[PDB]
Amino acid sequence: AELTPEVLTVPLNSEGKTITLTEKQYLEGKRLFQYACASCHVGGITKTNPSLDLRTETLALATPPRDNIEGLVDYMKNPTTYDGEQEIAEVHPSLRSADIFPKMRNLTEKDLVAIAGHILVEPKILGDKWGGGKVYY
Amino acid sequence: TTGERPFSDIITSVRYWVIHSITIPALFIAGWLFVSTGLAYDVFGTPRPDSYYAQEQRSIPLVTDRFEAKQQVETFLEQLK
Amino acid sequence: ANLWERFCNWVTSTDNRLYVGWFGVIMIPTLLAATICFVIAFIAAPPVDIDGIREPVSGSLLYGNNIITGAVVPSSNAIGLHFYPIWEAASLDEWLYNGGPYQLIIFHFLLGASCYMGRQWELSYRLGMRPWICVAYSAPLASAFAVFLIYPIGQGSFSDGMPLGISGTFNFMIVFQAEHNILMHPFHQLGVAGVFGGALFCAMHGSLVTSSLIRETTETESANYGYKFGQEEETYNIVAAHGYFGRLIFQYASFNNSRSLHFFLAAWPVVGVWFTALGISTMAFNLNGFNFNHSVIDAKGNVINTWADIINRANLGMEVMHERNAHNFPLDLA
Amino acid sequence: SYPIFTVRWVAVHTLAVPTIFFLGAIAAMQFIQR
Amino acid sequence: ATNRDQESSGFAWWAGNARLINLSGKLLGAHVAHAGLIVFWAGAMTLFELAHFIPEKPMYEQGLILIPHIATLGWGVGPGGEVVDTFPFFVVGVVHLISSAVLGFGGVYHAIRGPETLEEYSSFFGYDWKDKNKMTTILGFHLIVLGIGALLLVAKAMFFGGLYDTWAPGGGDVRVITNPTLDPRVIFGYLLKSPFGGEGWIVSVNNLEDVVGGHIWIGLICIAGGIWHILTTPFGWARRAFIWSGEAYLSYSLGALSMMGFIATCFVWFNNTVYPSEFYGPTGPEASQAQAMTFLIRDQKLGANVGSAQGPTGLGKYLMRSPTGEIIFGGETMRFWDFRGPWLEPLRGPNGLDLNKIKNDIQPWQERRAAEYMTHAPLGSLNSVGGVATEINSVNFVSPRSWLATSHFVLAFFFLVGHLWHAGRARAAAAGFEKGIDRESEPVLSMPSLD
Amino acid sequence: METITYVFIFACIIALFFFAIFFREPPRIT
Amino acid sequence: RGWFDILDDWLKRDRFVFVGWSGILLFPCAYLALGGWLTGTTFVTSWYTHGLASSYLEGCNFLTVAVSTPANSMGHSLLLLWGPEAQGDFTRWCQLGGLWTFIALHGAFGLIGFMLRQFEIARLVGVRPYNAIAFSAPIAVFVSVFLIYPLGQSSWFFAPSFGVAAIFRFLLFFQGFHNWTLNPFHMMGVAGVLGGALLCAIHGATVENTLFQDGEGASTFRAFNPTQAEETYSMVTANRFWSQIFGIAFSNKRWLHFFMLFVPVTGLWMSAIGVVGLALNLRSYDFISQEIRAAEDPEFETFYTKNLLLNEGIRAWMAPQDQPHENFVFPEEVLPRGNAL
Ligand code: CLA
Ligand code: CLA
Ligand code: CLA
Ligand code: CLA
Ligand code: CLA
Ligand SMILES: CCCCCCCCCCCCCCCC(=O)OC[C@H](COP(=O)(O)OC[C@@H](O)CO)OC(=O)CCCCCCCCCCCCCCC
Ligand SMILES: CC1=C(/C=C/C(C)=C/C=C/C(C)=C/C=C/C=C(C)/C=C/C=C(C)/C=C/C2=C(C)CCCC2(C)C)C(C)(C)CCC1
Ligand SMILES: CC1=C(/C=C/C(C)=C/C=C/C(C)=C/C=C/C=C(C)/C=C/C=C(C)/C=C/C2=C(C)CCCC2(C)C)C(C)(C)CCC1
Ligand SMILES: CC1=C(/C=C/C(C)=C/C=C/C(C)=C/C=C/C=C(C)/C=C/C=C(C)/C=C/C2=C(C)CCCC2(C)C)C(C)(C)CCC1
Ligand code: OEX
Ligand SMILES: [Cl-]
Ligand SMILES: [Cl-]
Ligand SMILES: [Fe+2]
Repeated sequence: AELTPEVLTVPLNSEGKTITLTEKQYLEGKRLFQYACASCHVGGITKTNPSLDLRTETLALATPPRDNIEGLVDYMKNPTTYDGEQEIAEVHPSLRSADIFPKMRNLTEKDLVAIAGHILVEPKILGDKWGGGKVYY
Repeated sequence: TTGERPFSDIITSVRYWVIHSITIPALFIAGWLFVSTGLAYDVFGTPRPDSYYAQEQRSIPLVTDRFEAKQQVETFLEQLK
Repeated sequence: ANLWERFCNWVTSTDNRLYVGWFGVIMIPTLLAATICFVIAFIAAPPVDIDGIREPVSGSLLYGNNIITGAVVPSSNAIGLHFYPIWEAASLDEWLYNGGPYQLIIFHFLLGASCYMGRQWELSYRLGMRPWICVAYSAPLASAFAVFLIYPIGQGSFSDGMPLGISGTFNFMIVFQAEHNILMHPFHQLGVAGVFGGALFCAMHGSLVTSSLIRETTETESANYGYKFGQEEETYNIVAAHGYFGRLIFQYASFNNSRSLHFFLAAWPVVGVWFTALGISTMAFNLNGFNFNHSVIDAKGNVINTWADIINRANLGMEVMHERNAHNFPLDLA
Repeated sequence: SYPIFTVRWVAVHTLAVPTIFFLGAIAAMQFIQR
Repeated sequence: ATNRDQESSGFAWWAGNARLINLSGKLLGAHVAHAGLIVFWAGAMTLFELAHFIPEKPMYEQGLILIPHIATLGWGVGPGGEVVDTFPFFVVGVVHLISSAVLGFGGVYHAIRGPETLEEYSSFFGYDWKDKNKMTTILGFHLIVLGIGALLLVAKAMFFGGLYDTWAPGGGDVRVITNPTLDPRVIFGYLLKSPFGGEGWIVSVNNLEDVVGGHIWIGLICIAGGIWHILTTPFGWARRAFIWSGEAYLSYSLGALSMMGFIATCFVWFNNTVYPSEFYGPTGPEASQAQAMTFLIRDQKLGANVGSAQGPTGLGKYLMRSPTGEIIFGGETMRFWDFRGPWLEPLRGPNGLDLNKIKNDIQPWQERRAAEYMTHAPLGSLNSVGGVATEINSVNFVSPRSWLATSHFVLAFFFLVGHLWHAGRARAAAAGFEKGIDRESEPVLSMPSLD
Repeated sequence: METITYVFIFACIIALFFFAIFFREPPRIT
Repeated sequence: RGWFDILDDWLKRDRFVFVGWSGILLFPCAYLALGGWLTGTTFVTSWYTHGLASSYLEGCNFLTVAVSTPANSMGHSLLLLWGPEAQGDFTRWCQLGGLWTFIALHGAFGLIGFMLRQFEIARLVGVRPYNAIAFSAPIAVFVSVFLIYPLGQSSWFFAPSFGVAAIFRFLLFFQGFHNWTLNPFHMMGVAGVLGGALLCAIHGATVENTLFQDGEGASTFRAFNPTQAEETYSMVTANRFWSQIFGIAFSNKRWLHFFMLFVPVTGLWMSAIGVVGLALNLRSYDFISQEIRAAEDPEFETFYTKNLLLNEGIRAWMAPQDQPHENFVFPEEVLPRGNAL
């Protein structure tokens, strides 16, 4: 098995468009995910709230849809609850609250796409291990 | 005291290092090339990093028969196409 | 001589059957108190709520235990590191419910064993001996300090200390594996190398001296009578034993110096136990063993399991089952 | 003088020759990427 | 070659430093050179920590131990412990490193080129181990240097910027201490506290006023004690009690440094005042109390009445009572109810945690500090993998509290073995039978039988 | 009978400690 | 004097490395078991037998490399190279686990040759063969664990795999499935090993601290001559020291050094007998009187009942991956788990 372009193909938005990431984009997204997210989102779960995971089936059912590159980048700029009612930027890392989350300061638009790409590519590789927890270790 | 030449006489003599200045590094190169050429894989059947699974497969190619074991392994290795 | 002189002469007297000394002045009352309490608690102590969740664990013999299952249950988890003597409880029925006897035992025991170590130097000083025998005894003593005091300190509760029982000891070993992966710690590996090598070197030194005992007895009497207590002549031939063991491997891997040989007999097992005591002590602050989980990955990104990931499956089994009712939150942090 | 080839000579080279061969092979494995 | 082989000295090469017991000139070059190695590492490690320093990441995520020691002293940090100027860290690293070459020069000189024995050169610097009057003078001189250093910390806190106070109102900040605690009932009250849970001996100090006021007392006592031993000779009861030899004096310091080694290990593992969590990470009890706090906030947002929620064992799922009655967090963290932290005290009332303050006074910054410390618990592997022992490889983190506590405990134990080794031999060497038993004068052979 | 047996066997070991120490065969420099 | 007596003179020559008649069986067998483990732990995999990487080539370190056991489908086959399974192919022989039987069998004959070497050298020197007799305990352990145990089980698959992390798996397997800690034979083995390390430390430290002064240097190691006829340490003083500290003490040199021979050898022999019982799943797993009480009383709890809950958790979590031939599929709802965790 290899990391083929058909594996590195992810939905761009909720209208059907796609974008094929490069291998360096995935490795960059993996490094940055460990830099800013892996403390709470190791393996695809959420230590501070195991009720919400990073599985694509969960991101597609959130409001607004988060199962694409556009939805993930918007979440990293203005994060909301699962139903989009409240804005939780004050207690979740984002560019809007980079003052209190210093690890979100030196992030660029290109970086957020790489982090968004890794969240959408990893479940296609690990299967149930991504977002499964200790049960699938 | 058994008659052999003491070790400190050998490893400190010039002629020992005249011989072992190339015999030690050449064997180091031989083992190096045994892996860099890829021969180490083909001799022992060790799977390559891209030869553990098929592209869309996630199941281990476990041998389930004693006498037909040589047949299943070749059948598993053929499916990597 | 006055009162104090003749009392000091008797305490430090070398003619006593069991030497007392000043270190023994503290060792005798402390070890007797911990021993009397342990025997009474091992037989008739009521169940103790060790994990502080109002779920007592029966430990004594009169409450349905045998020699293998009986134990003196540690103090409650609600007590933590708080000093819990008898006079701090409202009644003995409360003192027995929250694991009172455990603290009384392990405190008087660690005090007496420390005085036991200093007592080993004291007799060696009055007899004109070299005093480093107690240094070797510091290895089993530091091991007791690690599982009784140092680990509870690092975890914040005496309920996590090793219980005082046979089956209780096994529980302490399994929980330590899931929470620290002690088997993958190089210090416990050094400790195993100390006890495995010690048993090897004990059998090796014993089988070589006995294999070279000079003939002094016949065939109808034990060979032990060939040695008389206090004789000047050595009872075996070290050169003959060196001649054999020097050929089993090669000449220079064998010792010809009895002093250097017996120093190796004392160094290897003690240095090994010194590290495994530091292993439990360092892992008391959660510096655990090697973690190679999900370390081998194929070209695509799949996890290629190893024997390290299989050990993680066994640890997860011990992890999710230990103290099944004492956890309300997803992470077990202590 | 001393002999050059002995049983001890054979015993050493039965271990010394493959050890450096393996050290060269294992050293090359440190640069293999996936 | 004076006393440099086994025949002329009596010591093999593995005990070759013992050939310096009666060589004052060479021995001085050994202590000055070793002191150079100490300052060399203090300067080189700081420059190594500065070159690898990322300001936007917390110090405990980067494996720093020396920069947090400098950041605690109020140099280079601002409100909340955020780094605002990394140049003071550079100055401390350079000046310590530069000073190592000066100590190294004198160490190499006094050890191979200078006089082998200072008894010839100067009567002021030459000494004898059995000279009870001269030994106390060197003890008093170094006592005064220690008392000055203890007052140098006080001057930094009172006249030169102050210290970093994690308990400062409105958040942690650099603050100058103006009123140090001089009351001996409070200062010496720490020494008489129990070392067990709920008390903690001197580790439980939780304000800089008790810290600075203590270093004033320590500075004055060392000065008064230093002048004492310089002018006085040991009394008779002390002469008949101690062994007066060079090896015995080293054994005393080994037992003293081993005792101090255990104290620092518990200091960094429990105290968050002189080791602020903003620099060293949350303590063991700190992160455990944060998990119960984090999910108490989570479930209460979902509408859970945490004050009436009953856990599976009958105890409260979120809150319970301490053995003395104080309202504390529930679960396994009942052992950690003695924890005190600046991010948790606002919720604490006279009877413990206040349920009214829990329902309505929880702030977002208290929620962020609770989730950050929970996911940065001092748990990790030897190869620096953060999490529990079953966590998968992802996070590169081991708390500096775990690096400092485990290291100084291994050092504290081996230095206790050094005490038992050198103090036992000092007794045997002064008595005259450290080399073995006299075959013609065996002491046991002159004793009656045990039975 | 279980508790009585364990305590009986245990008491015999303690009594054996007493006779093995105070009533041992005295070692003599022969 | 014929060819047999000529060859006997050359085998028993006094050289740097003694050969002997036992060397014809020892040296080649011991060399192949060592080289077989080194070759396997560097190049040979375990992906088709266990689904694991087990060599430096695949990415493992010194702690995780192993020569894994053959697959469970192979049974108790000898897995010879020319046999019906490998069919003379060397690569397929490695992929099926032929190295494990290659190491276990050649290593078994090596331990036979080493003990024969102990007998042969002791006879030529003129000493008693007690080191050979004492070496029967290591042989008894290797035979009962690497041979007798799997031959009583289903196949070679459940035998120890020649690896560091693989042996640690073997320890945790016997805990959850056999409850090997509760077996009294392993207890007698633990007392023999820990008691052996006790005798080893307490004897060497006693000798070094009861030495006579035969020299004037501080380093007392040069005050000994191998040809001397006097004891180097005071047996009398050491006897009085341990009698006053501990109560009892050795008074005979010959009984003391045989005592050091009996304790570690007896321990390993007893632990070997218990492992033989584990080959037939004859475990000391349960106390019946404990289970009858706990089944009728939900308030009766001991450390015994708490360790079984850990054993039931060990089996459920590792079996799917540790026994892939069984094809275990355990949903999330059947896994035994405590609260929260
Ligand atoms: C903290 C480390 C330390 C220090 C400071 C010393 C110091 C000393 N040792 Mg010891 N030693 C040590 C560790 C140390 N030792 C250890 C670990 C061992 C065990 C192996 C020994 C074993 C040992 C033995 C066996 C002996 C000593 C002796 C000595 C003394 C004389 C050395 C001498 O003449 O060498 C001469 C060596 C040289 C001239 C070679 C050059 C050495 C120089 C100093 C190197 C400098 C390098 C440096 C980078 C240059 C800096 C330049 C500057 C401008 C910055 C000296 C006081 C001797 C003694 O007691 O004398 C009576 C002796 O016999 N040592
Ligand atoms: C007080 C001592 C101390 C402490 C607490 C730390 C702590 C730390 N250092 Mg530092 N370090 C120290 C001393 C110390 N160091 C010294 C003396 C040096 C000079 C060589 C260094 C050089 C150094 C570098 C260059 C780096 C660190 C880094 C680190 C971090 C990771 C450490 C790691 O991965 O260890 C891994 C664990 C081990 C290697 C295990 C060591 C076990 C020892 C050897 C056992 C020794 C036993 C005993 C003492 C020997 C005697 C036995 C005898 C009595 C029988 C951590 C914050 C890294 C970092 O985070 O940088 C930002 C980094 O890059 N350290
Ligand atoms: C532990 C410290 C220590 C001690 C006790 C000595 C002691 C001695 N040295 Mg040495 N020396 C040291 C460190 C030390 N030195 C260092 C670090 C260096 C490198 C710079 C030297 C370089 C050196 C040389 C080159 C020579 C000596 C000589 C001497 C002798 C006479 C010194 C004299 O007349 O000073 C009298 C006093 C003064 C000259 C005034 C000094 C005032 C100081 C410098 C002001 C600062 C004081 C303050 C406390 C410093 C704080 C330092 C900080 C780390 C705390 C004497 C035996 C000489 C000797 O042995 O002759 C044969 C000699 O030739 N020393
Ligand atoms: C660096 C530290 C240091 C050292 C090593 C010494 C060394 C010495 N001092 Mg000095 N001293 C010092 C600092 C030091 N001094 C300071 C700073 C002061 C000022 C207060 C003094 C004041 C002082 C006086 C007034 C006297 C000494 C004396 C002595 C000598 C005998 C000490 C003795 O027998 O103690 C043995 C100690 C005891 C017998 C006390 C029993 C132990 C008690 C119970 C303390 C509790 C220990 C406990 C475990 C600690 C827990 C913490 C808490 C409970 C306190 C010796 C040369 C005496 C002497 O002969 O000098 C002329 C003497 O009379 N010292
Ligand atoms: C001390 C020497 C020694 C010993 C005891 C063994 C023992 C063993 N080896 Mg090993 N081996 C050795 C040296 C040795 N080896 C050397 C030096 C090499 C490298 C060349 C090997 C390479 C090797 C491989 C590659 C393999 C073994 C295997 C084996 C096992 C099966 C052997 C067998 O069935 O032979 C059967 C043959 C005999 C016992 C010979 C009997 C001879 C008598 C006199 C009969 C003579 C017949 C007569 C001449 C007529 C000929 C036939 C005719 C009718 C056509 C066994 C444990 C196998 C194994 O363990 O698989 C897991 C395996 O695959 N060996
Ligand atoms: C291996 C563990 C070593 C522990 C050391 C403990 C013993 C030390 C006690 C002191 C005694 C005196 C000092 C001796 C210490 C000593 O003298 O060491 C040095 C030793 C002596 O060498 P020589 O005598 O050649 O040295 C020249 C001397 O004559 C100069 O004086 O060197 C060797 O023996 C090197 C071994 C090479 C071996 C290579 C392999 C050879 C094949 C071996 C195959 C064996 C398998 C056997 C089958 C089972
Ligand atoms: C005696 C003896 C010994 C010892 C020795 C020693 C211990 C010494 C020391 C020494 C030392 C301890 C030294 C040090 C040095 C240092 C130096 C020399 C430094 C320099 C520095 C510099 C030059 C820097 C630069 C810089 C700057 C300024 C800035 C930043 C950047 C840089 C870093 C570049 C021994 C063991 C061998 C043995 C014999 C005898
Ligand atoms: C700074 C500070 C502070 C303070 C502190 C203090 C003030 C201290 C003091 C200290 C001290 C106050 C100490 C003391 C100590 C003592 C000791 C440690 C002693 C010892 C002793 C000995 C060792 C003895 C011994 C012996 C005996 C017993 C018998 C006879 C013999 C002899 C003599 C040997 C505080 C915490 C507030 C806060 C923070 C900061
Ligand atoms: C199997 C087989 C065989 C055999 C082969 C062989 C015999 C081989 C050998 C091989 C070898 C013979 C190899 C070797 C290798 C070795 C190595 C690879 C080593 C390494 C080492 C090291 C690495 C070291 C390290 C260390 C230590 C240990 C301690 C401390 C220090 C150090 C760190 C340095 C044959 C062909 C017959 C047949 C078929 C099959
Ligand atoms: O207590 Mn006894 O064991 Ca130390 O982790 Mn947490 O807490 Mn409980 O769980 Mn796991
Ligand atoms: Cl449990
Ligand atoms: Cl919990
Ligand atoms: Fe001996």
